[PDB]
Amino acid sequence: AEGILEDMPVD
Amino acid sequence: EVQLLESGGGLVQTGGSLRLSCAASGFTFSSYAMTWVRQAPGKGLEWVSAIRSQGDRTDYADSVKGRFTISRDNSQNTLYLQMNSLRAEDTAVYYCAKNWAPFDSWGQGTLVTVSSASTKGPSVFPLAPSGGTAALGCLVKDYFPEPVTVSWNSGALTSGVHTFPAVLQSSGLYSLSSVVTVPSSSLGTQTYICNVNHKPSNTKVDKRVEPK
Amino acid sequence: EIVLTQSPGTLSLSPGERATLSCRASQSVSSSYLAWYQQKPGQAPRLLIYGASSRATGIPDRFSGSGSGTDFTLTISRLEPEDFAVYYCQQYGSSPWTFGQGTKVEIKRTVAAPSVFIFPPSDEQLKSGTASVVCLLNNFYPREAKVQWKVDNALQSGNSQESVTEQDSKDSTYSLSSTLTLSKADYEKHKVYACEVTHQGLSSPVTKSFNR
Ligand SMILES: [Zn+2]
Ligand SMILES: [Zn+2]
Ligand SMILES: [Zn+2]
Repeated sequence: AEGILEDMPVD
Repeated sequence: EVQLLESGGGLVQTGGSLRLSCAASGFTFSSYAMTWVRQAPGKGLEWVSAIRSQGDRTDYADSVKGRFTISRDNSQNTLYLQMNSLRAEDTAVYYCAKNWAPFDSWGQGTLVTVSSASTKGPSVFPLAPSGGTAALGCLVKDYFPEPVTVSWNSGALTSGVHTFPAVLQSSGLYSLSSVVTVPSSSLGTQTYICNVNHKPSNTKVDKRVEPK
Repeated sequence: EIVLTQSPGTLSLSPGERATLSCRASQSVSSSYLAWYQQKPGQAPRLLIYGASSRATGIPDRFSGSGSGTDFTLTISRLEPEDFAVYYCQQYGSSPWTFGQGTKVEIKRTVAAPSVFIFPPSDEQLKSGTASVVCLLNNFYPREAKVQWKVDNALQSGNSQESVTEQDSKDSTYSLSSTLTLSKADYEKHKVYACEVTHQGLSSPVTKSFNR
């Protein structure tokens, strides 16, 4: 769903 | 059914340590970042910390960097918050929440109080009764830390009940009252008992309050 | 950091009216990544809107959200009784995540004058060597009320504390508890204890008292 950030990206 | 359930709050000495855990169920835990938000009593919400699905990346609010560590066990469906060098500004209800942002599922919160004061169980004093309305109650006085629990007649009596937010006395200790208004003429035909519980100090009191 | 400024601080509306809540950001909010939460007393927050304008699951369609950049709006088209709570906005466009200070939405109803009751210190508390006098204002509206303590007709200052319930879910009123604190010594030196209530539902201030 656009506007839900279910997870963080790898950094 | 999605459930988040925090554990581990309570009174902590200033500069002491505490670890919180949050047990999760009802969704596939290893697919989501998990989050700790906190709320000081009577104040707004503050983002505290966040951890990637795989335990892979962590982030923190500046106020807690170097003192708080977030972690997670995806074999155990558990989120952790390790809290060191605690200060009074850290006193808050700590909520567990799902996602990096925004937060669709929240836990119930766990209260963390950071103070030097000792635990003190309350004294419970009856407020006796003398439109046609009477009023009676209980004064739950001089306890620490929050919270206390008040019901009337083991939860049977709820209507006309008013349980007030505790006040912080200048002594450092909390005090609250809980009252009931009832028709004057019920005073001889009903028994009224307030059930007070202070889990921080393991105190439980049932006080019947009597007409004058 | 992105500072979120919510306004108004408090909003008072009769049910069925349109509520408009503003959230302003000190920087632009990337991707319109702005959420809105509802929070009722003693509960965890509840997601209403994400991505500035998308309704979460099971959110009635009278909640709608609009805006981009630095100016965002939460509209409740017809205020229903279950809508009266605190409303927080939250940005997740840049780290760290931040919330606004919240808007309290209360329900407006007709004026209702309090009924007023005063409680002497219990003998139990007098045995233990302190004295608390308690005054109760029952089911009144609006919230604003002046409670003044007199002791042998002298107006007290700085030695009382008061607390207010949340708006009652059946009749939309508030209740208030005020506690006057004095030493057991001084309590037993004085006779008349009075609680003087000023409220817009009263044509003139009402006084309840008792003689020790
Ligand atoms: Zn009432
Ligand atoms: Zn409705
Ligand atoms: Zn005196």
